[PDB]
Amino acid sequence: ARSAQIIIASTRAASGVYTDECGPIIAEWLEQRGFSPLESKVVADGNPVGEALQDAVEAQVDLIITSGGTGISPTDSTPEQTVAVLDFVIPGLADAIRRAGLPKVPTSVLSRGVCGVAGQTLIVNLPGSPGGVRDGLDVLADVVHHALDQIA
Amino acid sequence: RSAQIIIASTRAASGVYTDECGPIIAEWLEQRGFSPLESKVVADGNPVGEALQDAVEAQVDLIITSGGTGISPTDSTPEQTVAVLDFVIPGLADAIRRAGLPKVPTSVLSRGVCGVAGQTLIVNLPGSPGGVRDGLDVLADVVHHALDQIAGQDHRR
Amino acid sequence: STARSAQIIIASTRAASGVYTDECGPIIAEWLEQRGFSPLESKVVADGNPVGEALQDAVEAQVDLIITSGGTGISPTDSTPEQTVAVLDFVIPGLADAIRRAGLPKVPTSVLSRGVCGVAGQTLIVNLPGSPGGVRDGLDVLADVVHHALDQIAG
Repeated sequence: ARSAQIIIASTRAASGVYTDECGPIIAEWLEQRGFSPLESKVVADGNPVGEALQDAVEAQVDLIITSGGTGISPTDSTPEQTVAVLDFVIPGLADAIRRAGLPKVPTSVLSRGVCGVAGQTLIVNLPGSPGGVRDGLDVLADVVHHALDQIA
Repeated sequence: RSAQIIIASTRAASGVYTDECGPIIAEWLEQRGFSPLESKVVADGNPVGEALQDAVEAQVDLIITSGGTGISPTDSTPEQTVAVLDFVIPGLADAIRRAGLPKVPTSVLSRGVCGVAGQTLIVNLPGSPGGVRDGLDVLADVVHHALDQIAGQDHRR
Repeated sequence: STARSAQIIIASTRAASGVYTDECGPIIAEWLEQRGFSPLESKVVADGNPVGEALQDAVEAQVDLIITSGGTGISPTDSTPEQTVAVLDFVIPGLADAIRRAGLPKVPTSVLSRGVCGVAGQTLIVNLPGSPGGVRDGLDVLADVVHHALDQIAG
């Protein structure tokens, strides 16, 4: 069975007890699709995101899904942290995830999330909202199995 | 909010023709809570980058360029813009290109970027009046939100 | 008054052994003939450095258009995008995007293709997928823009 790691990228979330829906939404999607083992990290924006990515990549996790920190305000550094770890980017997948938020949420176009491969790990940046997360998972659902196989 | 319009066209800056895009952009800005500075019409290449740097250093909130985003030897607006940017916003440039479809297939050849430099938002638009209108229509729904975010005002989840 | 030349590069290591059934080359050749490209040349190279070698050669020769097929995925052997970006002066992201979108919605995995398009020297370079279907999808995207793109490159 394939392994997965969820990384909630949010200083706000990491500053207290996590009680938000996005982690569970993603974990439930993964769990119900038979990913195992399966774990969840909530980390602050900036270097802790890159640190968590590096940890999971060195551990050869099959799939990493991050949520949050993809926008254009000063604390949004998930794309930076992610690109720094990637071997290559998969632009069509990030574009598809953005497009899934249109026309309902015009500011979907401001998300700078990337997807890509690092080592033998697929990494997918999702947005921080439950709606954006669900939209992104629905995009991923039709390609994730094929993507993991092709990486292998 | 402040805005700077930059027309990138050696032929307009000469000027062998009168630019139509600048006034379109200016009216659009004025409808929407922007106070435009005097537009600049500059020749392609380094003058574009120099006008971008001047505006960023003067902390203009929004810069909109028009022209020089194609793939001819003198289309260097994307190169000049990227050189000034801190980061790009790919989804916005994409949406601006898609807005030209399916009516103008060569819209897909535009290499315009959008991004942030300092606390300034920079948007590359095409050099045609039609392309500018299509792009402004895209920008309309997101531009104030974007500027608020770049100013450091936000609500992280 | 001068016609545009086109080079077809099929990126497939297998086609060096008796894979022998490259269906895509002929499809692209026919499509190029139909759009006035001449002369035409086609070749198959293995994944990796030979692709870049083939790209570099045709760019130095001022070939007008290069279409590649294959090696644009996310497998460990898919290196066509890396090889291409190494030769490019700049990318044309809208074109690669349109080619990917042409595979939707019937082929969801189209979004995994990392092919690029761009200009090197005076040469337009277009990465297409390795499947006959993806090639046909990509060629349909090029059909109403490729000569316009070469017009612009030349001025």
